[PDB]
Amino acid sequence: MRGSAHVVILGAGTGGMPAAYEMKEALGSGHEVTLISANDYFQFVPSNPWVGVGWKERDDIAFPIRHYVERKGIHFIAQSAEQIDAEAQNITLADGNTVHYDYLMIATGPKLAFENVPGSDPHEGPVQSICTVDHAERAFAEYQALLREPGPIVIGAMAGASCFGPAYEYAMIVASDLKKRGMRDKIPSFTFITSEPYIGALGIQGVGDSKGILTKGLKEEGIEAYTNCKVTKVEDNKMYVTQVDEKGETIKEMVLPVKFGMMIPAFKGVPAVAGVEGLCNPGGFVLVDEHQRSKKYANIFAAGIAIAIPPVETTPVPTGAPKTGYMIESMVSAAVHNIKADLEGRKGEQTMGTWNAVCFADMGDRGAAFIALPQLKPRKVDVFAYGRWVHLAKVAFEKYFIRKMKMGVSEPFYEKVLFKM
Amino acid sequence: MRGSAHVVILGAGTGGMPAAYEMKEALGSGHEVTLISANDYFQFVPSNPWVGVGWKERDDIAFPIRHYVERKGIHFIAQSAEQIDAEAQNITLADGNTVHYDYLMIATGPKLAFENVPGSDPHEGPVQSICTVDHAERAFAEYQALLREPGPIVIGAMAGASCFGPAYEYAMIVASDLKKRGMRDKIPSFTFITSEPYIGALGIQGVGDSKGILTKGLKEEGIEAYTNCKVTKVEDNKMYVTQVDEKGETIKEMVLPVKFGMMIPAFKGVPAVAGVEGLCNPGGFVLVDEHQRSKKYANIFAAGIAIAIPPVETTPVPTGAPKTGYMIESMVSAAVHNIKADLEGRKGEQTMGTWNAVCFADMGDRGAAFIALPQLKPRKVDVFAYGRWVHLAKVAFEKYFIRKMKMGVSEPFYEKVLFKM
Ligand SMILES: Cc1cc2nc3c(=O)[nH]c(=O)nc-3n(C[C@H](O)[C@H](O)[C@H](O)COP(=O)(O)OP(=O)(O)OC[C@H]3O[C@@H](n4cnc5c(N)ncnc54)[C@H](O)[C@@H]3O)c2cc1C
Ligand SMILES: Cc1cc2nc3c(=O)[nH]c(=O)nc-3n(C[C@H](O)[C@H](O)[C@H](O)COP(=O)(O)OP(=O)(O)OC[C@H]3O[C@@H](n4cnc5c(N)ncnc54)[C@H](O)[C@@H]3O)c2cc1C
Ligand SMILES: CCCCCCCCCCCCO[C@@H]1O[C@H](CO)[C@@H](O[C@H]2O[C@H](CO)[C@@H](O)[C@H](O)[C@H]2O)[C@H](O)[C@H]1O
Ligand SMILES: CCCCCCCCCCCCO[C@@H]1O[C@H](CO)[C@@H](O[C@H]2O[C@H](CO)[C@@H](O)[C@H](O)[C@H]2O)[C@H](O)[C@H]1O
Ligand SMILES: CCCCCCCCCCC1=C(C)C(=O)C(OC)=C(OC)C1=O
Ligand SMILES: CCCCCCCCCCC1=C(C)C(=O)C(OC)=C(OC)C1=O
Ligand SMILES: [S]
Ligand SMILES: [S]
Ligand SMILES: [S]
Ligand SMILES: [S]
Ligand SMILES: [S]
Ligand SMILES: [S]
Repeated sequence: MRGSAHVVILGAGTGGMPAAYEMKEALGSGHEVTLISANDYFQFVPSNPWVGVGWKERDDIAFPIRHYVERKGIHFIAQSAEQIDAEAQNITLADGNTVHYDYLMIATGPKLAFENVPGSDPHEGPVQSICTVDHAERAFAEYQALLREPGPIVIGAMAGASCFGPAYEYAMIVASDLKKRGMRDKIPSFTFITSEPYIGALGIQGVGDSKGILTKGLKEEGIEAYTNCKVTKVEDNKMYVTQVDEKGETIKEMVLPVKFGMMIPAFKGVPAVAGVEGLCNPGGFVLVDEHQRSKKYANIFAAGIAIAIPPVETTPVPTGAPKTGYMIESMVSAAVHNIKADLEGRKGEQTMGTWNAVCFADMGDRGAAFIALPQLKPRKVDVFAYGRWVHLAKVAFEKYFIRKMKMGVSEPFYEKVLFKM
Repeated sequence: MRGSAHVVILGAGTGGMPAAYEMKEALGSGHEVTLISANDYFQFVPSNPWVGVGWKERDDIAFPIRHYVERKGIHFIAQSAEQIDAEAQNITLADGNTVHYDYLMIATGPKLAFENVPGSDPHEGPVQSICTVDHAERAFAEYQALLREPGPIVIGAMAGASCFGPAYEYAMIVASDLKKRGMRDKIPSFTFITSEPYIGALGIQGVGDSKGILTKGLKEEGIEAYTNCKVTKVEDNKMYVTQVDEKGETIKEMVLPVKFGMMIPAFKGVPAVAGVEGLCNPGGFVLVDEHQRSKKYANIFAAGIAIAIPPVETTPVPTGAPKTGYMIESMVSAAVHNIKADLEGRKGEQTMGTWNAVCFADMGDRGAAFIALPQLKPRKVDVFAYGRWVHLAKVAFEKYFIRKMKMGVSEPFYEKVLFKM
């Protein structure tokens, strides 16, 4: 309302949860902050692959949101938005109720575009997903069924995927778990299928020796790897794969039987957001400026996977660059800062800063991680790390982030670089 | 004088030059700041190996100090201190003149302890040094003499050395330059001799895959490598080497003819500092507390290679951990802050922060670099990088640091991490 702006955060994920806390902290008691999300629980998504192989469980990585945000004076509505009317500034929820906003911050993350590959939906066939805890649990269930009746395994990443690390991680921990159960020899074939132009390209033209290290990794586990692939369909428990060369010319088609599979899907924007006229690009990602403000609606901001970021390269099979946590948090920070500025008469000048990608993968005893920035080469930082210390770092960070999500954020969040001072 | 403390910085190196600027900035016009150093010029020491192979020249990496510090109101005396009387607080210069201080900040760096290995002094035989520009020029001169009359090459690091990166860098660029001149095949043998327990230990138990990468590097250049070595003497143009196993038992002695050689020497504290009663450990390194304050004299502080840092491991042949630039600068910052606090009645609480090592080596087209912290494993960061981007980074940093040394520092110096914002 006038004099007392009502700010709505859509989506309680890696960007949205911090956003709700940071917004309430920035605005204070004279403004209503409302968090709206499709689930009543937060989940730490980097841990989903471990759930998918049975090394973690839901209770380890997920917790109900309501109590934690509400003790901070944030209103919480555990309902999916089905429609957004940007003219009236009304959000229609799944139950038919509608919520008005003065400012809207979209943090709705990815729509998992299984429809791109007919039959690839986890409820449609043997190719599963570890992108969410619901899917990871379903993946583990199918993994156990594999254990009862061993057959070919196929793991990898679809055309248009942008999040490749988890495919490599999952393949490695599946290989590892299989050996631990004394079952690895019962698997007739173990194949890795990716849209990357080469192993370890990772949607970012590689980082450090990611190519050499990931290639060696898969070879060590006896995993046969194919790049420049797209899957045209999953059908009759078979994966239909088309492989091209650099020039896009088909060099072979394959038909792979799949007893147990997991392919990272391509991401699009969620339908309620994509469905806002003039808001998004054709992929359904919010078109924003450097201040995280929508190009069309001055009072709509966005952060996280939901925003559109232009590609800097094009690969034989379409792939995308990932949007990762440190950069997501810089977007959230900018958006919060600039909404507050707006509320006080100014155009906020804060930006996301420099593009970067950071990822951590834990194989059990040892981890792998990378930092790349900026997006185009030659970079200012381009580093790949491996070792026990990396595993310890992931474990520590998960523990930290989950606690922060329960306790609340102020907060120039990454003061977790104080490990220097 | 009372009410107007006189602060003296001893040594105009990587720590001392920033220190003089930062001290004057912190204290202002009501206090005299005096910089005293053995040379009238600053040199960028990471570039010395390139001077040693003729890829850089003195004028590229060195410049006269006087004009630059004096325009900042800093007094400059281009004279070695020969004696320090900590009771009277008088420094006796080489010319007999004496300078009084109220606070003294020691930044005198290393004494190159050639005397540990009889015959190893650069003016005594064929084993040269690239630790200073004077030595690097002399090394290049001897390199050209090698070119006229090819013979065995021996490069590496003495027992007690703590700065290993430059030995690897120098060996690599020497190998590289030799091929460029079409002369590499004229060299009968090319040997790398180190006190490290293994190749790429680097006085810090390795970092990232430093062992694998450096081993492969030397092998590619046809350089034969020997670890766990100490040199007992250089004589008759031969290097006498003793090699032990893990337990310190001699497994062989070698006698290597040397036409052209370069061995990183062990570091001690400079004689004027070591000679202060109760100031230093037996190595001649200043015993300081966490605030960079001398344990004995409340008004003596120290930073850089000059301070004593306890070892965390012991290797078959004694080696030390390096003291590198980012940590040196944190020491300088702490010392400046705490001297100012003292001047204003308080005990400053600022510390060096977390131990870390950072190094950059440039091989011409591509660089190598590492970050390790803290000192003991498992670390929080333990990363090794290689590539063209690393070469570009070194070139950029050298250019930046030299400019800053001419323009002056305020300054939370490493805001050069703003490449993020
Ligand atoms: C398996 C996997 C591993 C990853 N590992 C890393 C890593 O090691 N490091 C790193 O920095 N990044 C990692 N990421 C990438 C990234 O950081 C995450 O995907 C992160 O969760 C994205 O944050 P987000 O806020 O944009 O989207 P999300 O975290 O997916 O949150 C989006 C949210 O909004 C909701 N929502 C969607 N539609 C609606 C609607 N119509 N109405 C209401 N709510 C809605 C969701 O239910 C959800 O809570 C990983 C991603 C995956 C899939
Ligand atoms: C070949 C080489 C390569 C290196 N590369 C790197 C790198 O890539 N990254 C990194 O972080 N570090 C690097 N270092 C390590 C380190 O950072 C440097 O050695 C650095 O110069 C040390 O700073 P300092 O102020 O302690 O000593 P120095 O820079 O040696 O300065 C000491 C100074 O005080 C003086 N002095 C000595 N005695 C007296 C006296 N009695 N009276 C007056 N003045 C005196 C000197 O003449 C000199 O100016 C390298 C070192 C070497 C030798
Ligand atoms: C987070 C994003 C990244 C993608 C997800 C994960 C990818 C899968 C990881 C495969 C790694 C397997 O292969 C592993 O790699 C490294 C090579 O650097 C080797 O390790 C080597 O370098 C490391 C340091 O980095 C040293 O500590 C080690 O002593 C050395 O042998 C391991 O001996 C090998 O077992
Ligand atoms: C600064 C402190 C370090 C010590 C000083 C310098 C040590 C000497 C460097 C020797 C390196 C030589 O060997 C070189 O190493 C790397 C291995 O990671 C290889 O490079 C490999 O990883 C890099 C990324 O890190 C990739 O970009 C590259 O495509 C891949 O092949 C090079 O193909 C090889 O030529
Ligand atoms: C120098 C520029 C890069 C700074 C990044 C520092 C690394 C800190 C942890 C990285 C991380 C982030 C940010 C993160 O958001 C995240 O969750 C999605 C992780 O997974 C466990 C991470 O490992
Ligand atoms: C995360 C903790 C480590 C931070 C270090 C950031 C790297 C910036 C440059 C490093 C560097 C420093 C500090 C430095 O002082 C120095 O000169 C001795 C270099 O040689 C060229 C360097 O490459
Ligand atoms: S990734
Ligand atoms: S590439
Ligand atoms: S990631
Ligand atoms: S080093
Ligand atoms: S070690
Ligand atoms: S270094």
